[PDB]
This record gives sequence, C-alpha cells and structure tokens, in this order.
Amino acid sequence: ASVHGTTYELLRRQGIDTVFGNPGSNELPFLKDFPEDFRYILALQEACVVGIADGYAQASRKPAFINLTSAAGTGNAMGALSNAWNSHSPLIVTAGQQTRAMIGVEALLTNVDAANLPRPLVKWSYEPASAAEVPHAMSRAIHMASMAPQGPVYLSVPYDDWDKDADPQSHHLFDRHVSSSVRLNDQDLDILVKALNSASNPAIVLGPDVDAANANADCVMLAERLKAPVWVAPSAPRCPFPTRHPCFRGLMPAGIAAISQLLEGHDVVLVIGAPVFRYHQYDPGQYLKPGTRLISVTCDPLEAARAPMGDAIVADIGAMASALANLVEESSRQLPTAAPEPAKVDQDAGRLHPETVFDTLNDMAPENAIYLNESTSTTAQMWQRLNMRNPGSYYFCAAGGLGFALPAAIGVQLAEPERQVIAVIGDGSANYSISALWTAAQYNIPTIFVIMNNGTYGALRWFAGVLEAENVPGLDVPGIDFRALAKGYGVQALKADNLEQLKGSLQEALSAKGPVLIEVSTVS
Amino acid sequence: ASVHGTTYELLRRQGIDTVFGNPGSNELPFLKDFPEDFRYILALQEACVVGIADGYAQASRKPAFINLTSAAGTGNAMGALSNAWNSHSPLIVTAGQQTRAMIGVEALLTNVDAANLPRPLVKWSYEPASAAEVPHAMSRAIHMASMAPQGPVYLSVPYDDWDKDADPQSHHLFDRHVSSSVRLNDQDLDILVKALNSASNPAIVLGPDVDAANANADCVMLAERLKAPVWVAPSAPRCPFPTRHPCFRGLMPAGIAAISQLLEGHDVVLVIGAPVFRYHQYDPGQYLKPGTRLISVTCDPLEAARAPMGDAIVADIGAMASALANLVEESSRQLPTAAPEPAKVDQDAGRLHPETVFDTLNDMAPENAIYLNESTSTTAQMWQRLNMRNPGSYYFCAAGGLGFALPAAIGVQLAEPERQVIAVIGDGSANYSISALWTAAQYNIPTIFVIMNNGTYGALRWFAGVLEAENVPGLDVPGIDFRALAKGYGVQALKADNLEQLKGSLQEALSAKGPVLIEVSTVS
Amino acid sequence: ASVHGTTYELLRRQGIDTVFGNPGSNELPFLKDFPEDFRYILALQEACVVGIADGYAQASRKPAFINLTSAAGTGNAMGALSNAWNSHSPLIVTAGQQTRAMIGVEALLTNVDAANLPRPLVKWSYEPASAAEVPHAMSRAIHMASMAPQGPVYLSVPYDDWDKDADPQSHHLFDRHVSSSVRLNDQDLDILVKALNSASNPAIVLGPDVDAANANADCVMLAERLKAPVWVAPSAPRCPFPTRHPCFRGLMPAGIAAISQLLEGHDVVLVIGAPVFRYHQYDPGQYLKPGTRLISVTCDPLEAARAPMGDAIVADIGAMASALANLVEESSRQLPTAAPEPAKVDQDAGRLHPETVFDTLNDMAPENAIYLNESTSTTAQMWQRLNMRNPGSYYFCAAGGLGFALPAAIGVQLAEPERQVIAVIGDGSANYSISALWTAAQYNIPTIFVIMNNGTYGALRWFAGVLEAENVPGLDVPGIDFRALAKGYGVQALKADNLEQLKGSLQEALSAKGPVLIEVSTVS
Ligand SMILES: Cc1ncc(C[n+]2csc(CCOP(=O)(O)OP(=O)(O)O)c2C)c(N)n1
Ligand SMILES: Cc1ncc(C[n+]2csc(CCOP(=O)(O)OP(=O)(O)O)c2C)c(N)n1
Ligand SMILES: Cc1ncc(C[n+]2csc(CCOP(=O)(O)OP(=O)(O)O)c2C)c(N)n1
Ligand SMILES: [Ca+2]
Ligand SMILES: [Ca+2]
Ligand SMILES: [Ca+2]
Ligand SMILES: [Mg+2]
Ligand SMILES: [Mg+2]
Repeated sequence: ASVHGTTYELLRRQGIDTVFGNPGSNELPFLKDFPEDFRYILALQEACVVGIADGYAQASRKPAFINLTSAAGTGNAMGALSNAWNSHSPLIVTAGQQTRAMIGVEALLTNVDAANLPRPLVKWSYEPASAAEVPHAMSRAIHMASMAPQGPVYLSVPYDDWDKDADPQSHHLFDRHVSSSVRLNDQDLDILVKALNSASNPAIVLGPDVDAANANADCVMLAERLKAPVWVAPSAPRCPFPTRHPCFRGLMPAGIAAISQLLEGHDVVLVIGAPVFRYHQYDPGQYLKPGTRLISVTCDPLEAARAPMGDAIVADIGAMASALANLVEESSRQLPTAAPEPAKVDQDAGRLHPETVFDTLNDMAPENAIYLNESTSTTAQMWQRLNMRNPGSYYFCAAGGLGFALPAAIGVQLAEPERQVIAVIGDGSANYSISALWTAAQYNIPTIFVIMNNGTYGALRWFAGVLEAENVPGLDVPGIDFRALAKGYGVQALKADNLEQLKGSLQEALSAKGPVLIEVSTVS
Repeated sequence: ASVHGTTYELLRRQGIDTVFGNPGSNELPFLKDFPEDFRYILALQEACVVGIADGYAQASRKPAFINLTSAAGTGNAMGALSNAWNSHSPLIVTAGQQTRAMIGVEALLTNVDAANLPRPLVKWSYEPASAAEVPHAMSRAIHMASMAPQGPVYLSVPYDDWDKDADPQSHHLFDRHVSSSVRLNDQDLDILVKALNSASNPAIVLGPDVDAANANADCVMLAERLKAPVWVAPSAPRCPFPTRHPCFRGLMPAGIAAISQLLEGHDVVLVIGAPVFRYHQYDPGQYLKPGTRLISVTCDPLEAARAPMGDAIVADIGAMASALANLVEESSRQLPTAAPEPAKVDQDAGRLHPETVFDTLNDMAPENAIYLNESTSTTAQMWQRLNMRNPGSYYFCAAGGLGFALPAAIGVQLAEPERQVIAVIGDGSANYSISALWTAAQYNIPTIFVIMNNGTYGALRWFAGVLEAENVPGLDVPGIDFRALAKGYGVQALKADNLEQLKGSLQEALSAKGPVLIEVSTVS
Repeated sequence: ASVHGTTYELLRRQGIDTVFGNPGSNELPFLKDFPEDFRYILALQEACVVGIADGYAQASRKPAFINLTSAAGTGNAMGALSNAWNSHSPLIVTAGQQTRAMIGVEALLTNVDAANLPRPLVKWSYEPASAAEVPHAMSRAIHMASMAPQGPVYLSVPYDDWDKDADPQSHHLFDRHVSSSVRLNDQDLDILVKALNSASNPAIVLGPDVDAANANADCVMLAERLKAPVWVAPSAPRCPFPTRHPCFRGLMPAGIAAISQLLEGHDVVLVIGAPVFRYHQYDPGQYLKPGTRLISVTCDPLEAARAPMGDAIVADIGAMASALANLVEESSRQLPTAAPEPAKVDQDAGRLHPETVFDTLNDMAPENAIYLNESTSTTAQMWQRLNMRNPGSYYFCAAGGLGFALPAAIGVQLAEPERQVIAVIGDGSANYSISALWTAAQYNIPTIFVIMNNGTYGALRWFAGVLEAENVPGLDVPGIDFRALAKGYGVQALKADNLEQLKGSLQEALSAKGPVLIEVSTVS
C-alpha cells in the first residue's frame, strides 16, 4: 500500500473522519483521492481552521484533525494554538512540507526548521526522516494528542512522501489502544478520602478539565456528599458545574489576594481539573491564609509542578472524580444555600446594558443551549445570569487569545447538531476571525452569533483607568457594520438597538434554519 | 529616568516615530503617556498589524516598529513573520509579557518560553533579565533588524519593567550608528570585474534585495555596460529593474530545468540580491548546463551557503552594485533588443480575463503607481503586462504566505503618499487579512484594492494539474460579497462585471479621496 | 557515485584533509574505505576531539573537520563548542545518526531532535531530509563555518545515507568559492579615516579576530602611524599585537569601571576584532567617560548589536585592518610613555611563584614559542611577563570553559610543527581533558605541558574574596600525581619543586623529541 492509503486507514481505524483545513500546494498529494468516508471542512484563514477544529474537539471530547500548508499556514494558526495549549485540546495539526529533493535549497514554501515553528505551543512536534515512517509518525501524533494531559501536536510531511510505498508492518498501528485513564493507588486514595471525610469546612474548586472529562455529574455528587461550596477556577475556559445548583458559588476572580480571601476559613480546599491558579490581574497578597490546606487533582504534571502551594495528585480527571464521588461519606452538614437570583438592572429605552442582554438570552434560549464568550468586559455578568444546567455549555479562550469564539462556535455547533450554539462576542473580538462566518454559511451550520457593539475595547479601558494609565492610543474601534460583514460572508443578519428589537431578533434567530448574526448596540 | 522614557528617547533618536499595533493588557504600561511626536496605527488583527508594518518598512527602506500582546498576539502574526523573513524586512516586534511577579505561576497571558515562540522566523529573539536592561535590549533589536541581511526580530518585555528606573548609562545607546555598508576588497573586486569584462555572453539575474537597496539604477547601468539580458529571480517578492528596458527578459519560471535551459549558452551569469534560486514547482534537471558559470552577490550568508552552484560574495547590495556598475567596461556587443509587447487577449462582453485587467491597469494607472500582487494564478501575466519604470513598484508575499498584500498595500501607501498604490488580490487571498480594510478607512489611507473574483482557489486547481491530483476538496470559495465586506469596514466599494464597468470603476477609484475596493468578475 | 565518495571529494576539493574524531557505530559507514589522502586523528573523549580540532583550526586559520557519534558524543563535546563559539573557530562537526528506518522508534543511539542538541552554540545545525541531500548539506556546513563571523556548525547524518546514490548534480558543489572578505564603502571609509587623522589622542583596542585574520602586522602599522597606545580587549582568547612593542599597553582588566578609567582622556577609541567588551567581574560604573567616542570594527553582527556604546562597522577584520593601516596619515605625536618593567618577585628555594615561572619561561623559551594559558589565577602576570613578538603566539579558552588548553595545545602543535608549543595549565584545569595527552603520545606531537600545581582552584578562591564569600566547599584538589597521569597516557614526565629544578626541566623538555609534561610545585 502507499503511505497515502495506509495513513487514511490509520486515521479511520483511530476514529477520525473529519479534516479541518485550508489547502495549499504541499497538501495536494495528501488531499487527492479524498476518501468517501471522510468529510473536509474548509475555512478561509488558518486561525479559523484551528478555531473550528478546536471547538469541535472540545465539544466532542475526541481528537480533531487539521491540515494546513507550510510555515505561513502554520504561522497564521499559532495564536489559535496558544488557546488550544491552555485548554488541553486534542488537536492533530499536519502541515504540508516541500518535496524532499528541494528542502535543502529552501524552495518557496519550504517550512524551514519545521518542528521548531509551533514550539512551545505543542506537546510534540516532528518531521519524519523518510516517507515510510509517515504512518508511524501519524500514530505518534494521534496518541500524543489524546493522552492526558491532552493537547495539540504538529507533524510536518514532505509532499512527495504520500505516493511512496508504506512499510508493510504499519498495519500494527491501526488498532493500537492507548490508555491514560488512571487514578491514585488504593492506599493513598484512602488517605485522601479520610482527609475529605474529616474536613470540618471543605470547599471545592473546579477547572476546565472537569468538563473535558465529562466529570461534571461526579463532581455534583461529590459536592452534595461533602455538602461543600463549589467555585469555578479563574479565567475559566469551560463550565464544569451546573450554575444554578445550590452548591455553586460562581467564577472566582483572577487575583491572588481575592482568592485566598474567598477561601479563608475553609480547612481543606480540593481543586480538580484546574491549574493553581490561572490568575490574571496582579493582586498581591497571600496565596492561602493560615488554616487552609489545598489539595490539587490535575491531569497535567506542568500544572502540579508550578502550583505555589498545596499537595497535588497527577491522574485522569474522569477516573479520579468518579472514585472520589463514590468513596466519600455523606456528610451531616447542611447543604449550602443556593446563590440569590441576580438583580434586574435599570434599562431605559436606549442602548442595551450587558446585564439586560444576558437576562434576555437566559429567558429565551433553550435549556440545552451552548454559550461561547468573547465579550471580554462582561464575563462576570455572563456567569451570574446564564443558567447552564448541562455539561459542555460554555467556552472561553483559554489563553485569553481573541479570535477563538467565533470559529469555535461553528465547530461546537457541528459537533452538537441538536444543541443551539449562541456565541456572545464583542465588536473588537469579532474581527480577529471574521472570515469564519463563511464556513457557517457554506455548510449550513446554524450557529447564532450575538455581537455586543459598544465601539471600544472595553476590557482594556478598564485595565487602563485602573492603572491610572492616561493617553493610551488604539482603544477605540468605531465604524464597523457587522450586518454588512455578515452579508459579506452569506450569513443572515439582524440588528437590535433596544430591548424590543433584541427580543424580536432573538425570536427570529432561534426560529432560523441556518446561521444568524445579531448586532446588538450596547452601552459604553 | 524611567525605562518608559528612556526607551521612547532611544526610539526617536534611532529614527522611529510610528508604532503599528493591536493593544493588550501587557502593553498598557508601554502605551500610556504615548509621546506626542509618535503616531500609533491600530489594526484589528495581528497578521494585519505586521503586514501593514512590513509594507511600510519595505517601501520606506527603514525599520518599522510593532507592538503586540503576549503569545496569542505574537502567534496571530507568525504567518506574516514568515513572509517578512523571506523578504529581509527590518521589523522590530515587541510583545508585552506578564508582570515578573506572575511569570512563574503562568498567570493568564504569560508568554511561556517567549523567545522560542517566533523562532525560527526571526534573526534574534530575546527577553531581558531585568527592567534596567530593557533599553539595551531594544537597542540590540533595532540594530539586529537593520544590519544586513535585514529581517524581523522579537523582544518580549514584562509589563512592570516600564515604570522602573533605567540605567543612567543607557544614554550611550541613543546615537549609536551601526554600518554594514561593505563591499568586496579591491583586489578581489578587480578580479570579478575582469571576469565580467571577459564574458562573451553574460546574463544578469536580479532579486528583491536590489530593490530594497535602491540599487535598481546601478543595475540598469551595469546591464547597459555589459550589454546583458536581465531576468528577475523566481518567486520575486519585489521588482528590481524597469520592466520595459530593452535588456529586460522577465520573471524566471520557478523551476530547476526551466532556469538552466533559460541560461544555456550564457558563459557567465551574475546574480545580484537573490537566493539561488527560489524554485517552487519541482522541475528536475540540471542546476546549470555545461559552459555556464554562476557568480552570486548576496547580503545573506545563509543564501550564499545553500546555493547548490556557483561562487558567492557576501556583501551589501547597494555598495556592490554601485561599485560594479562604475568599474565594468562598456562592452562592444550590441545592446539587447526589447522584448515584444504582449499579445492582446480577446475579450467579449462578459467576465474579465486577467490579461484584460492588467492591460487596462497599465493603460490607466499613473506611471509611478505601486502594485501589490496576491492574485496567485495570474502572476506571470501581471509581470508581462505592467510597465513598472521606477524602484519600489511591486510587492508579492516573499514566503508565499497569503494575507500579506492587503495589509501591506496600506503600509506602502502610508510610506509613499504621492504614489498611487494598487493591490491586485484574488478572492481567495483577500480573506486572510480582510480586517486590514478598517485601518485604511480609519486613517484615510487611499489604497486601491482590486479583487479578482473567479470563485475558486485558481492556482491550486492548476498545481493540481502538474501533480495530476483528482477529487481534491476545498478548492472552491463561492458566495463571498466583497462590496459588503468593504462596506462592513467603511471602505467605498465598486463592482466591475465587464470591461466597460472596469474602466468606469478604475476611473472613479483613481481619483477618489479615500480607499476604494473594486470587485472584478474574472474568468474561470 | 555514492554519497560517501561524493562527500569525500567535496571535502578534498574544499581543502579538508584531516578528520578529528572519536568513532561510533553510526559513523562506520562514513569512516569505511577511509581515503588515502586523508588522515584521522583519534582522541579518547569528545571534548578532547573538539579541543584538538579547535587548536588546529585557530592556528592554521582554516576550517577543521570533526566526526563524533550521535547524542552522547555530541553532548560530551558541548563545553568545547562553547569555547569555539566565542573564538569564532570554523569547526565542521558531523555526528552519526541512526539508520532512517529506526529513527522513529528511537532505537539506541538515535539522536532525538538532533539539530536542537548543540543549539545555541553553533551558527548552523541541520539533519538532511534525504541521503541525496547529504553532499549539499555538507557544502552548506563548510561555507557556514567559513564565512565571517566564523564559527562551529553541526550536521547530523543517518548512517544508511552514505551508501546511497548522490545527486548527479552534486558536482556543482565541489569548487564553489564563497567570499566574505569585505570592507566599508569608500565614502564612509574616508569619513572614518578623517576621524582617525583628526583625533588629538586616539587609542586602539584589539581583540582575537585580529590574530585570526593575521592582521597583526597591519595593526602595528596603524598604531605606529597614529602613535596610539594599544590595549588587548579583556578576557583575550588570542594575542593580536607584539607585547613588547612601544605602543603596547597590556591586557585590559575585564571590568566596566576599570576600562572606562583606562580609556579616559582619549577622544577617539578604535576597537578592532573584539566584542565591546568581554567583561567578567562585576565592576559597575561608566561604560565610557564623557569626551570619548568609540568606533568598533567587528566581523560579527551579534557583537555590533550588543555593544552598549559607540558606533560599529561590520566587516572583515583583515580587509579593514589593511585598508586603515594604508590610508591613515603619519602623526608627528610622541609614542606612548614606555611601560614599567615587571618586578622580580623574591623567590626562596621552595615552591615557585607564578611570576618566577613566567620570568624563566620568557628567558628560556624560543622567540617564536606559542603559549596556551589555562592557569586561571595567573593570567595577568602571564601577560605582563611573556614577550610574544609574533602572530598566533597565545591561546586561552574564549568562553572561559576549562578543558580547552591541553587538547588545543596538541592541535596547535600539529598545525605549527616548527614552532614550540608550551601550554601553561593549572592543576585543576588539567583534569577536564586529561586523556588528550594520549593523542600527543600516539601521533608524537611534541607539545610541552607545564602544570602549575598549587593544589587548589586558585581563581575561585580569589573571586570569592571580592565577594567576601565564606565557607565555600569544593575549592581544593589535593592528591593528584601528574607524572603518573602522564605515564598512564605514554608521555614523558618531569617534576620541578624549585627554581633550579625548573630550569633543568625546561632545558630537558626543550631538547626532547616527543611531548613532555612538567609538574611544577607553585605557591598557594
Ligand atoms: C489576539 C489578541 N489580541 C489582543 C488582545 C487584547 N485584548 C483583550 S480584551 C480586548 C478587548 C476586546 O474588545 P471586545 O471584543 O469588543 O470586548 P469588550 O472588552 O468591549 O467587552 C483586547 C484587544 C488579546 N487578548 N488577544
Ligand atoms: C496562509 C496561506 N494559506 C494557504 C495557501 C495556499 N494557496 C496558494 S495559492 C492559493 C489560492 C489563492 O487563490 P486566489 O487568491 O483567489 O487567487 P487565484 O489562484 O485564483 O488566482 C492558496 C489557497 C498559502 N499559500 N498561504
Ligand atoms: C568547564 C568549567 N568548569 C569549572 C569552571 C570554573 N573555574 C574557573 S577557574 C577555576 C579554577 C582553575 O583551577 P587551576 O586550573 O588549578 O588554576 P588556578 O586558578 O589555581 O590558577 C574553575 C574551577 C570553568 N571555568 N569551566
Ligand atoms: Ca467592545
Ligand atoms: Ca480566485
Ligand atoms: Ca591550581
Ligand atoms: Mg517557535
Ligand atoms: Mg489617487
């Protein structure tokens, strides 16, 4: 068999049937004779390609396969890759390389020093030393991406390799099964369980790897057993807990002092599936106040190592959550009382307040809706006002890299056809990956895009005035017509300058049979 | 003085007065109290920021200064850096890093292993070990970018550094002057001149570094003295010679066999300011046919080392071209005859052939127009049909990375206010950096954008012929409305469905007060 | 032709006829059928291999070729490579890699991520993508090492490549000539010459690239014309000037404040072939005092970029030194004030003072002796007491990496059979590369080795004083018998416990026909 045929066979045997890509000349020999059991999804820019694949991988909880061209194509996708790195997204990125005969003279589109290009944003980066090695390298890529802690990997393939003969021994690769579904040994797990059973005032903190593992329901059981308040770790890329559950206490603020204040008086704090901690603002103080013991369960040795406090256990989040949920005793403490409903903000007849927008979405969206957030100044309000009952209901750029939400919403919608995806995106953020809209239109992927338009980079104006930073240039983004942009890429577009129009637009958008974009005029 | 004040002083004293940027939290302490003698040019995505800065740097023949945010921002720009690497563009890229106090815990927006991120696409990549080192590091960056062979450099700065005290000895940095304006020693230069005088049938091949050095007129004199035909090296990122000069023989095809056939019978071939050679298609054969001797003058050691044939001299192109032009004898041979005018392609009353478009541009554009090309299937016809008399008249993505031309056209137009810039861009390529249009509208930079719309990735459909690949997905991009996209970003838009409308549209565009996009319906 | 035959022809044609190595299985297919016009020099450990090659390259002023095995062999040599990087030594390091068929499984002795291994200590690092590419990759290595600024390069070759067919077009590589022998353009050079002519009190600082280019005689003429005092730049790897010439001032102390003090009152300071500057101890102060301008001529863009003061010219040291020496006017100023004579230290009849040793060497050694220095606490005294009249008379580890001088002295002696090499090496330093002695014995390379045995790491004790660092462990090295070590590796050995034994031993060593080691008991 050829390297071409052996590689597609490996891919299908390992459960891959979708290729997200932007084609180039170096990939033509790979994409030719594209198999009838595969699906190719085109996006117009590589950041969109990777964003869509990322959304798809995260929602499906399986690896996604990407095909890009050389250094320029890989390069356009590296911002998206930084998000994928922080979110532990299992992404297999393949980039076509020049023919081996012309690599040395550095012909046009030679990816020079290819393996170094995507570093340090990938778990593994590689260019095979011969064509016959390509299937084996692809097998490595698949498993490196899928093993805990999951993450993006990169494989550079000279285009002449595809037509060459494969090694007959490559068949041994097709059905390899590799597991990292592990948990703490019985002896030490018993000790952990006793420490939790003995806690007088435990608290639980959940990170994105809980949602990735679909460990949400086990964490609900654990919280109910321990009668413990539950927080989501700061800079949250996903939602790991039902937000209207009585134990739920919200998104933690991304500051050192703020977090140790929140945790004060809790004797044991169990952190599951989060780094400790993804702080953002500088808010100096104690990591923990006296009397608090922290125990971290993480799938990532790099996270366990860099925690500035606490004990850590490096294991699979799914296996650990289920073990813990089922081993801890039912505490006799009273179940925490549910957080109060958030107050209704005064809304006049003019431009919409973000709070008003979220209340309205919450009233009108289906219960199994999925939200993506890239409205950077309104994140706290979003978390308080959206009732997210199910797993996989929320996505936010894990490395804070704008350009994620718009394309990721398309990938999520593709992965979850029966759940309505609603992307809430600021007017600033919408531009980074605007051409992703075209893919929604072309494949009829019924994502709803809600653009929050206040004409400015709001989160920066906040980060600014608070440092007393005066005279900062480039904070304003006037003169963008999002309905025109939507029309530009073939997506139905509506506007909402006030509450009445917002309700009407949402009514229409939810009834639509294709992608819809709604431009919302919001207050500054 | 603070690091902030010392660094802006260094920048102004080194001739920098413009910052191209997309802002983020880590940059706020750098951008605050922005000096009144500097201007800030905002673009909505980092690929666009770098593209605009690149165009500006290439046209101005001076380094350009870029400011981006952390890993996500740098990453979004790496495709653009790939082009900048190949074009030897002097770009100073600064990226804001997290505060030193939070780098260890990897707070959100920490650029991990920062200096490795942009590698291998930069000449130098660095993060300073302390705040007081920042001005010295910036000095290194400016000079590393500006010295031959020019190219992009990367500097990562923790945001807390800017408010700190600078080293008082930093003042020594302000007026440093660093020269690489060197040429071959007299004795060896005399030997080279002898070999050129002695050739019975010399040919000259010129690359982009001629135009970067503004050595074009010196090369004209050289070609006229030697009575030698002149080719442009393949995959040309710039135009180094008047295209209607009688010696001019056109753009070399980017193939091994095609070039050695083209050079057959020329006893000495002098290549100036080009890699030897930037082939693209695989076209195996002889690098040179017997009887042909090749001598390369390059500013880049990496180019000289990797040439698979010929002698090489590593020196400054401007100094070498001037010296050669002034030392060679006037040959007694007859001056080459000008190439025949290209044939008129027949044009009916329907969709435009690319040839018609280029003929019409040539008839209507000012004699000092600047063209940018990202119409990938029409490059050969463009080179045959545009009379470009002056230096700095042509730009094409040097690494073959799409997304360059649209933003670069804005930078070039910014650098050359008295020269009408006309970007010819395919419908596929226009999408990679579509949001750049906003910067043109916002700063009123009157670039003309000509969108060649044939609904497909034409150059890929062709490369898919030489390779004979069938059933390739993702080659079609129907359903994009470029007038609406232009409207979306505030740029005046026009359409041309046939020749009459093309003339009418171009006429309106050429006299317009602001940027203008023209959507042209082209064949195939 | 095979890759093997083609590669040895390339080496032969590029002037290489010696392979310095330590063999491994991955190199057997390269080393088999070893050509009769080549010689192999074996050393017992890779730091010794590179050290010997390094000495040979520096003294011969031509590239040297090295063959090591995979990652372990390359790794053992990486300390020696750091010295090579700092000395601009043109070393071509080839490392054998596993067969391409077993790279993927990471069989034993697979050099994983090979090209990254020696970074950042090499100008260029590479593994070819196919067997046919090997001669071209070797061509690139050769030229990269040889172009200014010279330095080490690294090529990793899978062992199965050697027997494969070479590209027939590889013959074009054989006779390629690549030149970087360049100097400043006429206009700016005249400006420089006028600045030097107009200076009222000029000073000259010379670095190792002067001796590397053999520009010593031109620098003497320049200094005589300007009547200028000449210093050698700090941490000097070579000696660029006759140390008893009337202009010579001595070796600059490696401190910021010390140097600006030495240069005070000089209106123009011309630095040639040195970094500005290789400081060592932290001696905070002014880089230059007011009233002094500095102009640096360097072959290395990295040096020009990082100088914290002065202007810079990046050009070939040989060409520039020659041009300047012949262009500047003869000044009528008085020569520098004669330097004082080094004091004779009172010597009892016991252990030797280093000053006694150096005075005795200077009396008894031939006028064209070549010295190597790795006696770290005595460097200042060595420079004050040895009259070195000729070029290529001094070597010292350029990166301060011990283990250089012993093997380098053998390489130098091999390159300069008619000049007596005398390596002065501390008892501590001698151990890093002790096995090199065997190579001197086996090939009968008549190097003389003077071990300064004071039983401690003297320089560290000093450096500890200027820090008031108390209770440092590991500074003493008692119980080493160097005569027994010499016997172990087959080298004649003598001992010198006092002055009369020192004179006797040197007399005998100078008369010997093979290598000789003398152990000298020196004061604590
Ligand atoms: C790729 C990238 N570029 C820039 C930033 C910096 N940044 C953070 S928030 C922000 C503002 C986004 O504005 P918008 O999307 O309209 O949301 P708003 O703050 O107004 O709610 C910017 C530019 C970033 N995080 N990532
Ligand atoms: C960043 C990047 N992505 C993808 C490619 C591959 N590529 C080369 S040509 C081409 C087609 C461009 O189409 P268009 O701009 O409409 O011009 P046409 O070929 O039809 O004339 C593509 C997708 C590339 N070179 N760079
Ligand atoms: C590879 C390496 N290891 C350690 C050192 C640190 N070092 C600098 S000087 C020195 C002492 C050298 O001792 P010796 O050779 O006996 O000379 P002495 O100082 O006594 O004159 C050491 C260990 C170094 N420079 N390089
Ligand atoms: Ca906004
Ligand atoms: Ca097209
Ligand atoms: Ca000692
Ligand atoms: Mg990288
Ligand atoms: Mg005009």
